[PDB]
Amino acid sequence: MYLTLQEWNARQRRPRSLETVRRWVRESRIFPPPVKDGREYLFHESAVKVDL
DNA sequence: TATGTAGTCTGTTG
DNA sequence: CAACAGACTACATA
Repeated sequence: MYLTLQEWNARQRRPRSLETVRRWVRESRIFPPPVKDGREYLFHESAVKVDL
């Protein structure tokens, strides 16, 4: 089941700015990596920020 | 090194 | 065709 970037961020233990999260997606710090569906990313429920 | 704001620009949507 | 989500930025200050 998938979430928008904003909804995903809101449910994280430590929500950040939307810009920050978009940077994490571009740098591939999110596992599993989000799907870009048209103009928006779709995050799996379970996705997490990971260390590089 | 990491993040946040606030600006312009691009591709997708309805 | 206007509004939205994002790609990017300089700059500010953690």
